[PDB]
Amino acid sequence: REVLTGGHSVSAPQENRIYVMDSVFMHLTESRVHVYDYTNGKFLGMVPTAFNGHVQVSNDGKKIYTMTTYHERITRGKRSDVVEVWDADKLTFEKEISLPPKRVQGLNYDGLFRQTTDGKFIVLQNASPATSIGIVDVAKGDYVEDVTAAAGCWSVIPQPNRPRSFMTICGDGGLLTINLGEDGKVASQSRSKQMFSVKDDPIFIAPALDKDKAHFVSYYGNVYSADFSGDEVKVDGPWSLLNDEDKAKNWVPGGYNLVGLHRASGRMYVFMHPDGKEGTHKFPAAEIWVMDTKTKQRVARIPGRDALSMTIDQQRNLMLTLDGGNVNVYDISQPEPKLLRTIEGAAEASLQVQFHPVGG
Amino acid sequence: REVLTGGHSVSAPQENRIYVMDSVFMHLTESRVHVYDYTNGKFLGMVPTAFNGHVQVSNDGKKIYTMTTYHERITRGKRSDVVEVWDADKLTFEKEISLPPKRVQGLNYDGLFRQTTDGKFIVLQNASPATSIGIVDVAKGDYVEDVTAAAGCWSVIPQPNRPRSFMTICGDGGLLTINLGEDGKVASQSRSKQMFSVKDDPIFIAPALDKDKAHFVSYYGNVYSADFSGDEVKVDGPWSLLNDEDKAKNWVPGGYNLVGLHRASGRMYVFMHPDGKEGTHKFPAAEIWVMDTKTKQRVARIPGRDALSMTIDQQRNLMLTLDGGNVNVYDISQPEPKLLRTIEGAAEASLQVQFHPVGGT
Amino acid sequence: EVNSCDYWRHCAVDGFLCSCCGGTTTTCPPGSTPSPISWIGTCHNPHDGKDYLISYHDCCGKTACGRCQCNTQTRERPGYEFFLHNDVNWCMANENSTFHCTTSVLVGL
Amino acid sequence: EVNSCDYWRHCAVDGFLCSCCGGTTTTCPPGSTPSPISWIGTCHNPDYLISYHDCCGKTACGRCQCNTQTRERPGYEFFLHNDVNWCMANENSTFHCTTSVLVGL
Ligand SMILES: N=CCc1c[nH]c2ccccc12
Ligand SMILES: N=CCc1c[nH]c2ccccc12
Repeated sequence: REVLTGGHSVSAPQENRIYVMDSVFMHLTESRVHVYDYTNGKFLGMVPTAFNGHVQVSNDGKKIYTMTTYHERITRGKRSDVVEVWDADKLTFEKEISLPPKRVQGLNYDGLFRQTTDGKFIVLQNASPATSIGIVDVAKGDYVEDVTAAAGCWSVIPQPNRPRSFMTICGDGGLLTINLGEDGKVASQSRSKQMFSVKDDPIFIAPALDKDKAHFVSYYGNVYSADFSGDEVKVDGPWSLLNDEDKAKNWVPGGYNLVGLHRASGRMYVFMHPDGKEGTHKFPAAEIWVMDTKTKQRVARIPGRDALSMTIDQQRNLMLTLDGGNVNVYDISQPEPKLLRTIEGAAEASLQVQFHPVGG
Repeated sequence: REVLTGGHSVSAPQENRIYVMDSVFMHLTESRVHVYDYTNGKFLGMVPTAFNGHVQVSNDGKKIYTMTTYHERITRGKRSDVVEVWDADKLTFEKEISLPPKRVQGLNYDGLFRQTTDGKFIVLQNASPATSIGIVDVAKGDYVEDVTAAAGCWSVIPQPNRPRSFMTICGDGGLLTINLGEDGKVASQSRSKQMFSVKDDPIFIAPALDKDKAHFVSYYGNVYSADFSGDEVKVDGPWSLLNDEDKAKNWVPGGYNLVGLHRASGRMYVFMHPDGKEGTHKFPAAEIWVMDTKTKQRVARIPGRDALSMTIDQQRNLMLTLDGGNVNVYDISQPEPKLLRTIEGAAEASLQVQFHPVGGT
Repeated sequence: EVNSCDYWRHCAVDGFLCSCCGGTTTTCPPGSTPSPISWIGTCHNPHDGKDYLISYHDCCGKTACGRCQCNTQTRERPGYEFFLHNDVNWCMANENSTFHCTTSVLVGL
Repeated sequence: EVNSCDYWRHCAVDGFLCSCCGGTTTTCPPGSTPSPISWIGTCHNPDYLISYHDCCGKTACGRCQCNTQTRERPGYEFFLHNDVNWCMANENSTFHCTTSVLVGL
């Protein structure tokens, strides 16, 4: 006789797993994370995330963190904003961490729900609608700091070269850096000079993030950089993604999580489309451009498959792209990306995919 | 210049409204009722109903009743099964009535969530998985108690000729009648003789309901009747929906809320499909057949438009059918139904549509 | 073949096949909980020509899997034969009744 | 014409048009609650300030989804940004649909 059992772990190794955050916008109270094996397209499991969930995997690979909002009766009753900690292998709920009722409700940009490099703090965006950054101490399971210094700023860019530091983009067109102490409270902060003109050349918030610097692309196809090799962030730019031929056809960037960086090579990947004009900044990719960030020149261009978001795995030299429903898997071990497969129907309405971390 | 306001009432009058219960099975925790104007296909509003909602409209037309399940954290935490009372015109929540945590979770057959003819009690199916019928006192906003006599039975068929009586179909192939007192407790009950063979000729639960009798169709296209004009229910059947030609091509009924009765004419409407066999009882309609229940003869057959569920309005002589997503509106004032329009995209996954009540005293 | 609605063991599945949802025909996907109760089907084995009892336990406590939806009705009967009936949530008595997917557990001949 | 994503005043709508949801361009569908805050767009009438208040406290309308982005900017220009839920400060933040309210020139 067969017997149905539960308690099982995900059937594929962590290193095969990717996380497609399905907003399910048509039924946004039933958002969820779909877990897939990128090597073969197999669906491995899922984590429910209620209304407009956000997700990330712990840097050590052991846990999944979600952020969501509940109400006692969904559309009425008391609000509870939370972070949840889930076991990554059993895909089971472990702990709820209470947040103040102002966690960002919005589309799944990476920078709205992040963590420190050391993994000890979750760093999340609030909007009430006044903005601030919230800090969750994972070990304590507590909301421990509210960075009001970040009012008027948006999104969290961790610094991979420091244990508990991150940056945010401010309304002055500069960056605010926050260094947290080992208690998760702000230990110090600094503000950069103006990097970009908010009015004249607004940047997309998505970083192309290196170990000690970050690049940003603008609505008009320029590139700005923030170097955080030192305590003070040094900013520069613009250089243009575009040559004269590109400009003639009005190529500009577009998408959501629209850039990535391959750290070993310095290649930056950007979704681009022709016939750019006001209002096209979220258009699907006609192409992916591959830029050498050292020479500040394009090295390759490939079809974009209508992608809107991407993510990079450094150690396996992979790029995923995502068109809202389907995930494309590319090998980026050489300058021209090679399409390996497409996972069809990975989500109904996803703008974010992420790899399971393997780098510890 | 302009100012956004809320607090508004549904834009079309009650007599134009229908309620499409969208299970949203793919995202069943966000089921909802879609309110449409059947005269023109306009979307009028909606009522959210959480996990696997059920819905009915109060007999007096003033309120919408929903039944649903919540949990504190949706997929974990304490369960709350409830009836909610909503204002029909403002589509706003008014009251929650607590139920024991065993309200039926299942597809939206009419008979799982009903009311007494007098409108004073809501009558619902429980399954824990042991079955019982739950009674809710509308005036008090209270659950009364389980009708435990209904163990091993299923679904609620109100008796339109009595204020607070209903029947249920039992596993012995008969009907159990429950008569409630003014407090919603069982005042008396009775059990009919066997109406149908459960093994040999199972019936669909959906009644073709008249004022003092109900008809049921079987998996093999027979018709059974329960007459409740007297205090004891009298049962009979079968007679066949099928002629020799029908039988030769294996026509049988199929669907969910698959029958209806036009009471003034005695016409019964049934979804039918050919090549019937074991496992086809929920197949979409190839046709709608229209039967005269007095003469026991088919008086019309028309394309089914893949419909699965229907409802009849006695006051306007209409039939709606529903294929899961789209609602067809038919004039049934003559033996052959006439298709008036189709409302496309009324739901993602609905097996139940209902009219806003008009009159009906 | 087990991921197809026409696989012989799935003859009374109304739901999403757990084998398409990160589980198998006899194991719940990670983090979903088996139902202790189920509807039962009698399905014809196309290999040996014998009929087998299949227990359709649901997996519960996660939102709808959404993959490999099936609605097969061989020998299925209405709610007055309750444990042969598949238009109800067989997660109804679980600690969390949210329906995730359906398994097809072979009981015996 | 108002039920079209191309209608001139919908130029920075990300959401479901309330006029397709049992409301109108300036009224919430029955039982849904206006947001007191919003993003604002600047739209050309073939120029007007348009306030995109959401209607809140009911689940997603699902009809007439639009994602238009004229002059829309990221969250560091927060009140020009439409990738956030402008129901975020309502008694119930569940997003139902979006309105397009003419403020002035
Ligand atoms: N007017 C903005 C709708 C919207 C855009 N993104 C969202 C995220 C959650 C809830 C609502 C939204
Ligand atoms: N195995 C049965 C799934 C199912 C069938 N109908 C349902 C209604 C609500 C919840 C679940 C269901």
